[PDB]
Amino acid sequence: NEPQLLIETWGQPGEIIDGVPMLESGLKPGLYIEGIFLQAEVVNRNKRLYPKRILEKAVKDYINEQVLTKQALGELNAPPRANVDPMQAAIIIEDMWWKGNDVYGRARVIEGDHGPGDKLAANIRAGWIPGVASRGLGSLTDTNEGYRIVNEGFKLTVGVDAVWGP
Amino acid sequence: NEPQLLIETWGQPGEIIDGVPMLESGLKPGLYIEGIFLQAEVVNRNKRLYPKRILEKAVKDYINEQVLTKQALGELNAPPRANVDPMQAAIIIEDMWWKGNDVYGRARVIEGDHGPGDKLAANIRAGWIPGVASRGLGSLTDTNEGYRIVNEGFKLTVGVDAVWGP
Amino acid sequence: NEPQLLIETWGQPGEIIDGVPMLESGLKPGLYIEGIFLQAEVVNRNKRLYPKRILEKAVKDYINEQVLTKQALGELNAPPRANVDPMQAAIIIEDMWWKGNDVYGRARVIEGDHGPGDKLAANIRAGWIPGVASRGLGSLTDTNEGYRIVNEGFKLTVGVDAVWGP
Amino acid sequence: NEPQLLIETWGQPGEIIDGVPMLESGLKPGLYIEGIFLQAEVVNRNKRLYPKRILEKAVKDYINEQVLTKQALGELNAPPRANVDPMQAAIIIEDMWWKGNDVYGRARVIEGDHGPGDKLAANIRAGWIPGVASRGLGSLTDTNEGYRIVNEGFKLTVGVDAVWG
Amino acid sequence: NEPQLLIETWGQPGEIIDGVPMLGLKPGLYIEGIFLQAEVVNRNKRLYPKRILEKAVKDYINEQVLTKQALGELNAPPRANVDPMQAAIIIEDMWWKGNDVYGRARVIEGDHGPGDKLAANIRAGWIPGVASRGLGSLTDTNEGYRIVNEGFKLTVGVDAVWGP
Repeated sequence: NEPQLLIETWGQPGEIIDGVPMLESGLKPGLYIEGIFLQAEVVNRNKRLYPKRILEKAVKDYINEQVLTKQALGELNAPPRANVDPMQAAIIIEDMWWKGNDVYGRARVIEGDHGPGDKLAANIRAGWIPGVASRGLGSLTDTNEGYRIVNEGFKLTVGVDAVWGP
Repeated sequence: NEPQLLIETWGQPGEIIDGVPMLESGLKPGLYIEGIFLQAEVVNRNKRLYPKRILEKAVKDYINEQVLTKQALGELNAPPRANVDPMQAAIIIEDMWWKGNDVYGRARVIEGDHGPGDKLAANIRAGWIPGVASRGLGSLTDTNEGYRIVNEGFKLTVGVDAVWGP
Repeated sequence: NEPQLLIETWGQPGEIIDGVPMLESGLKPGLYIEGIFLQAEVVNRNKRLYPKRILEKAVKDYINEQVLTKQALGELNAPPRANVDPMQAAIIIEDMWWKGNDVYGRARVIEGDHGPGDKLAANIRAGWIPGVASRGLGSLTDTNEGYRIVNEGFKLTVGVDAVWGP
Repeated sequence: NEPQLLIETWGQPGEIIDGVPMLESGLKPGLYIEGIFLQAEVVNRNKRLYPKRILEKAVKDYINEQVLTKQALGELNAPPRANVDPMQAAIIIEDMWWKGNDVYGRARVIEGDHGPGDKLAANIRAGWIPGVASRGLGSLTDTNEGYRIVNEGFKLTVGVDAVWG
Repeated sequence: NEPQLLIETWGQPGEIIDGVPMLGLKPGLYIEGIFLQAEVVNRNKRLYPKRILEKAVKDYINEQVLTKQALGELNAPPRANVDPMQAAIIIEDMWWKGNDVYGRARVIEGDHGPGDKLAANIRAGWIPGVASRGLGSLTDTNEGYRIVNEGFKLTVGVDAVWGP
């Protein structure tokens, strides 16, 4: 079929790290979410499978276009749009890497904004463990086996939104 | 009948505890609401009765799926939705337990969010005693005795929202 | 006629008291609005008169049902709704008493909420003297003398909203 | 015509005064906007003229009804309504006076509200010089000279909203 | 065409400067770099001729920058003028370097609003893009881009935007 917005939930990343004083070459503490942000070659909660070669290409382009350019914002709740709204940004992805079929990453929670970043930080400090969701643009092929395969050309547009796990 | 959103009010929990420094392994104080969050085997304010077997099963699943996974958020006002919106979260349930036919629990008010958590905390520190409401999915059978009984399969989706009692 | 929402404006209470350290059973300061909150036996700005016996019963019920139970919240602006929305609460009434044909009261401004309470407090500390409005449910009888009389059964649902005085 | 909402823009007041510790009758600092709030007998940006007698009456009634009673709030942006919404208040007028054909005033910026007052104060401290607008109720007469004259009975309902000029 | 709203994105300005105490002393968070470009086909497939942009920038400096009115927002809205309740930056200066218009914008802090949102995003590491708003018309060239016609008016020099 034709290209559509593809929103996926990927579970709760296994590490939340608060208050580590990081060097800014001058120390800045931060609240970080770190762990699995996306997964290849598995049927996910939306009954979709991302082939490894396709997600490798999408992640590489997203790293080059957004992460390394310091634009890889994400929101609290995954809205039905492909772009992040910086007024609604709650996190920024600092790094992503592969470990087998899993995409790991590290995201910093935006604090001091009197908005979604502070809301996310306060939820986390009250004990919330967030889920993460990704947003992208692509198309699906049905398999007649109860799931869909993402077609070549998938584009990752937001690596992580923080979401309440279903 | 068919499955519907079931929102119930359960009154005002009997304890509000502010500022006790709790062990975080450091110390973090917190504002807590503790008391009756749900009741079985009584006709409630909505003329509904929750059989004990059905609510035991729903509470057990909610503890495993949301409380123990650190996902059991609640809001300020009970909205006509089955899901909690984390941008609107005001509390998180830390524990639930049975005492006879009553479900007790302990909920932490989310502070520092410049949102519903801080609104709830400020209302409470001004003297407000909140009521609590639960949200779930189920169906009802009529009894011809002025109340309805919740059918088997009831699912608890939000244990506590803070609400203004009528 | 049939029961309707009745909103009345009652003018500006004569006392604003900031920062008195009150005993807690240490000390908590507060910002208070104190003075006339309702009036019986006068044609008010809406050309309505509240008979003393009807307002006496409505005030007694409101004190027992809302003030003493710590539920007597009010908002900033009087909305076209019978009950207070706790997300929009700006004050809580701590006490009400009679003086002649006037209902006096003391209301605490909710502070620390980053919401309507802080907004009200900041307006006041910049010099605003708020007006107050009440909300209730009742019906009216016309008199052919240019005003209407509140009928038996009037129910007071919100004793005070802070409002901009006309 | 018939009575309508009249919103006017009057430019940028010439003085912004930050932090002067005033005797609270303790000390309270404040952020103030001071200068021309309305003008009589000039064709303004809306091609309207306010006669001096009509504006004198409206200003006196507004001083007596709102300023002296501590109700003379204004907002950030001028909304299409006659009355101020106190949830959206950004300033309060403390004093108004005449100087020739100009109405001067002093307005305090509301601070600590986590709302439009703090927004206005933050804009001002970043360097913004606000414009001001007035709101009132009245009617207009056409003159066939390219402007309209405000008719007798004009009522001033909001002395100052802070606006982008 | 007839006069329409023209919104352009111009990329990420190259310098973000936090905390320099400027003359009492007030620190500030500043965005500095390229705010507009002449004589290039931009991301919207539009080219601004230099003389037309020179006239628009001069008028904007005289009408808004020097009068302390040159506010901008976070996100570029479909409106010609800035809403001060949504202001996130103020332009303090603009200057030319070749075909590029440079500027200095101060981030509005303490507002518990878009200004604090922008500053907090930046302190978390965001490098914003910038967009300009103005009023003008376009001529098609049949070569895959449009040229801005004479009379273009610059109404908002900089909004902070998420770069595509």
